[PDB]
Amino acid sequence: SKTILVKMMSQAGTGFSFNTKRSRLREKLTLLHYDPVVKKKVLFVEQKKIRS
Amino acid sequence: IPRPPKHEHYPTPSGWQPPRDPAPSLPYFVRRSRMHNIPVYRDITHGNRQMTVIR
Amino acid sequence: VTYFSSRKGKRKTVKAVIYRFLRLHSGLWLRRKAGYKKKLWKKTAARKRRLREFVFCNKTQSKLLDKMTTSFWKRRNWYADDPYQKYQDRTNLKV
Amino acid sequence: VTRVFHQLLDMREPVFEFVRPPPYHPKQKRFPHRQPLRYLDRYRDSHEPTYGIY
Amino acid sequence: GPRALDLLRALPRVSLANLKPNPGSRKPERRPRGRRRGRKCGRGHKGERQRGTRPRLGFEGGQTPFYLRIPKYGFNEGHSFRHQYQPLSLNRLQYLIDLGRVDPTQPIDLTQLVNGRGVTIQPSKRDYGVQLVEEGADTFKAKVNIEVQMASELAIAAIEKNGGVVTTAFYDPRSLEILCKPVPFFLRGQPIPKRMLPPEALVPYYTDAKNRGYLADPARFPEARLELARKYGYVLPDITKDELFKMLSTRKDPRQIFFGLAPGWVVNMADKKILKPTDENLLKYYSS
Amino acid sequence: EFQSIYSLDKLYPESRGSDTAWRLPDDAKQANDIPVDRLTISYCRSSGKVNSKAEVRFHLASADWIAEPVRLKLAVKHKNRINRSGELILTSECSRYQFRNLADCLQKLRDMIAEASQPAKEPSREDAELRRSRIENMNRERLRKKRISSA
RNA sequence: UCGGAGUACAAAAAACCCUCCGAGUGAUUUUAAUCUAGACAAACCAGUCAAAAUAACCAUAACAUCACUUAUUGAUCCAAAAU
Ligand SMILES: [Mg+2]
Ligand SMILES: [Mg+2]
Ligand SMILES: [Mg+2]
Ligand SMILES: [Mg+2]
Ligand SMILES: [Mg+2]
Ligand SMILES: [Mg+2]
Ligand SMILES: [Mg+2]
Ligand SMILES: [Mg+2]
Ligand SMILES: [Mg+2]
Repeated sequence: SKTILVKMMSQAGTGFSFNTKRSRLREKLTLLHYDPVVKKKVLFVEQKKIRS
Repeated sequence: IPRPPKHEHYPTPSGWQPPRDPAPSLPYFVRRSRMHNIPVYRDITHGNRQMTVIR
Repeated sequence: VTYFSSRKGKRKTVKAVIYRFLRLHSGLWLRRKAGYKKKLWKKTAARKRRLREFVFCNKTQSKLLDKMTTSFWKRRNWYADDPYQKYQDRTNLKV
Repeated sequence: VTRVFHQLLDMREPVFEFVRPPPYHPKQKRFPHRQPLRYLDRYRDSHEPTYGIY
Repeated sequence: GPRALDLLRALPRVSLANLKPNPGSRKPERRPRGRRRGRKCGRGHKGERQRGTRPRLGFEGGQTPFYLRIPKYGFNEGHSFRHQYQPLSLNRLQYLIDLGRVDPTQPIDLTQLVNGRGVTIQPSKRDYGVQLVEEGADTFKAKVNIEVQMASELAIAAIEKNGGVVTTAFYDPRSLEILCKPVPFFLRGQPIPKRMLPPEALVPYYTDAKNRGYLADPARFPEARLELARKYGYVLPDITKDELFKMLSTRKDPRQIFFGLAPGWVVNMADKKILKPTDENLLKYYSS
Repeated sequence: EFQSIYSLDKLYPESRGSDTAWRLPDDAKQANDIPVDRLTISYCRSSGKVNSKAEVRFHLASADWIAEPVRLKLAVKHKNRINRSGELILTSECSRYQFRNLADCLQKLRDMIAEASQPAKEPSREDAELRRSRIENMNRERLRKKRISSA
């Protein structure tokens, strides 16, 4: 198995990104993270695939 | 360099006081600087040595 | 370092310094931390902070940088709006 | 209680604070090594520019 | 005075024959001769260094050099194009007025400060002029008409309270150079050039009455000015009713370098004459 | 007598005369909050940290430039900083320049007269440092609740 | 190159083509913020802790956890990304 580095984006409409190691054979990743601009716990959904 | 203007009040706002009309009786005299200040300076050496020069 | 140039016979500056360092007028040099843009996902937030700092160089490095740098860069600068003008004098230093 | 001091004791009223000791800073070094920039502010006297001869 | 003089009667002539440099003035150099300073002569033994070949300055002996492992960051980035304003505290201004270097009677602009050697401009270093800073604000008692290229609220406030007027003017680099050292320019044999305008970044500065900008609408001046009083709590004097008022109101054209001369004239200093163009084109160019 | 295309008159045609900028519009602001001649302003100069204490003093009941409802509401909130001689004392510290201190004082006073002249002020209190106050209050009220007349 | 045990018996440090085990990551959800006193470590570069103060959340709510947990890593420049 390999893991993957994905770029995850905020749904708060604030451009904010953070990268996460995620299982390759798993589903598209979605989390509750902290967005600094809105200063809140918001939903992040993975926008992009950065490193493999 | 212009001789300083006479004022009605001493010391001046910037704190400059002219020398006296007579000179004291002391057996030494300290000339004013060419800019009319008292010639006391500070000096450093080796970064830690602090001195004061009377000229 | 070129100590005597060919055309002018003066002493040249090493520009590779002038891009990564900053000379305050006190003689302290200021630099970024190394690897601060590198592999951020893999690092602690604490470490990331330690990396985002601007830090001071020890005496040896400072003297080395001064030698590698001409007189012009040690001049007293007054910039409008300058962040660092606050830091260029030294205060309360008893040595 | 304010009424007491003025009215009875014929006094001004004393008021106190709670004063904590000023924070401890190491001797300032000529070449602070690997120290954040904000270092130079810990030994700062007061926040105001001062132009010495200028 | 100098009792030393009385010892000189007793002693022989001062001649070229007996003259001593002050002790300590000359530290004698030493040459690699003899048992001490010879035989390897301070160069050590073999290796690279005794032969004089040790590597260049930054080189660390092959490990990636300290000055190159640190990442590039804009620090000095674009430094050459940053504007530089030489600071002048009210303390120095007061001290200059007190000692009669600059006189408050006539208007004070850059040339006046330079001529009293209260300040030094070097345009080549991208000095754009003097800025006024508040160091001596409380102590400042003088009444002045001053023109600087930048100033702080507090500085202005401290000048108004005493019944003077501050104005911020702009000079481009060429203009500035000419302004600071006028007599070297008048020997140059060229006309007096137009004052350039400020660049786009500096327009919002000189258009505001806040800064008492030279390009500002005078309608806002007496308003904004009074505002500065409310803040610092002093009665704003009426400058109109003063005897020196005709001097205090004195401006420059935004296109003019000096007081009382005009773009396009020529100063012949040997004849003590001024020369002005009668041509139409020249007068349209210089007066635009 | 020089003039240019860019001159001050041709840029702003409306205002022209050299005395235009120096007019005093005392009619524009007729409010004159804080008539500084009516304040006692003290300066304690502390040099060593270099800071100059500036002190603004005036009699609260004898001050006519503030309305009566406001003059009474001020003596409530600020009764701590009032003096036994009736004086309201303001003080500023921060800058080495006492212009900035005086300005701090005057701005504080402006603010107090501002909030006191606003009837809409709700005086909202935070629970953070007042929790101890409410609970120790209530709990000395459980004991205070003993009922028999005395004296 | 990195780590654990012995060598190296009790503060630290300490070599060998010395003796022995390992690492170049998984799994999981508790997705693990900003800023800053003081320190550890240290040739330099790098590494480590961390109070108070902010902001997030129970409405006085900041150590990601497990696999011996220690190691699971790589400077500048330069390239791709656009924040
Ligand atoms: Mg010296
Ligand atoms: Mg020699
Ligand atoms: Mg020898
Ligand atoms: Mg021999
Ligand atoms: Mg030999
Ligand atoms: Mg050898
Ligand atoms: Mg200069
Ligand atoms: Mg140690
Ligand atoms: Mg905390």
